[PDB]
Amino acid sequence: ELFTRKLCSLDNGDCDQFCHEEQNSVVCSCARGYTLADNGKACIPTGPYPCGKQTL
Amino acid sequence: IVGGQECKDGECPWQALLINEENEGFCGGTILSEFYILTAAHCLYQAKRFKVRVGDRNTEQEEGGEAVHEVEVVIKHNRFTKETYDFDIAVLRLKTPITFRMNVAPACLPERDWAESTLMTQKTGIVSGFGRTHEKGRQSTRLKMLEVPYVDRNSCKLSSSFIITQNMFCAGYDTKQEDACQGDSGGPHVTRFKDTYFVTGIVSWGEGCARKGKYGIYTKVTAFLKWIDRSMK
Ligand SMILES: O=C(CN1CCC[C@H](NS(=O)(=O)c2ccc3cc(Cl)ccc3c2)C1=O)N1C[C@@H]2C[C@H](C1)c1cccc(=O)n1C2
Ligand SMILES: [Ca+2]
Ligand code: NA
Repeated sequence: ELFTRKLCSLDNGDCDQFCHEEQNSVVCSCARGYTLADNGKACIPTGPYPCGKQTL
Repeated sequence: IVGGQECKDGECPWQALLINEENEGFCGGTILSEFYILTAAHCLYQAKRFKVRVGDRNTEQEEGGEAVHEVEVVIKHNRFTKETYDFDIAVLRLKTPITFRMNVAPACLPERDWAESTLMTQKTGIVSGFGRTHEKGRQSTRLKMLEVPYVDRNSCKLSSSFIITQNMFCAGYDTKQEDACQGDSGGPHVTRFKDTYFVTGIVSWGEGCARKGKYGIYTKVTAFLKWIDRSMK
């Protein structure tokens, strides 16, 4: 018997990066160097060379 | 790296290379920040005094965005064990800050729980370095990268003559002749998630290179996330 995928288990809870469930809802956070967007899902780089991006 | 592809311009910006007194590459590292490299503990035993090269893609030419940094502090994990390579991890603090540019940038550190459920459950990660292209060959002069499948711990342990501890994981191919190799030690295992690359492992050891029924063994970075953060304070 396999659980139905919901919350953070469903497409990373629609977060760009870190997803945790708190108070029974999805909460998104970002690595250092990013700030959470107004939609509270996307992470925006705050400077020129943010971590984990290829320099293309 | 045995197999895999050459690292193209800007594709592995977080690669670092440890160089000896003779300016030779002997181990890999990962860029964590302006001041900090991640590598393998056992790499420290390989050279008397060493330095850190970044932005390097071709040992024979001058990359241009290439730079050498000196080590101020070496923080070896106090539990590292020569007999098992458990806790094979160290952090380097540089004397001067790294300049981020084309081919020089840090990898992201994930959070532990999210890393375990999301990153570590992807099909594959990428490993890279300037190590041998064959088990008995010379160091590479070109940076290479190789997509390596995650291996389940069962298959991993069964295939292993030695103890795979909780601080390690397996990645690679049962038969396909691609793997990390001597000289890739200390280098990046990163996992892509939604166009962002996170540090997941440190090149540790293997029984040979790309041998049939064997795998590459990596330090599980998720197990040291807290420590790594302590280190940078
Ligand atoms: O096997 C090893 C270390 N080791 C020995 C020689 C072959 C190989 N060198 S390699 O081919 O250059 C090499 C090095 C790193 C690699 C990383 C990846 Cl991802 C894949 C393949 C790799 C191959 C290697 O890693 N250990 C397992 C146990 C406990 C520790 C660590 C230990 C220490 C000393 C001796 C010994 O026998 N053992 C046995
Ligand atoms: Ca070069
Ligand atoms: Na193999």
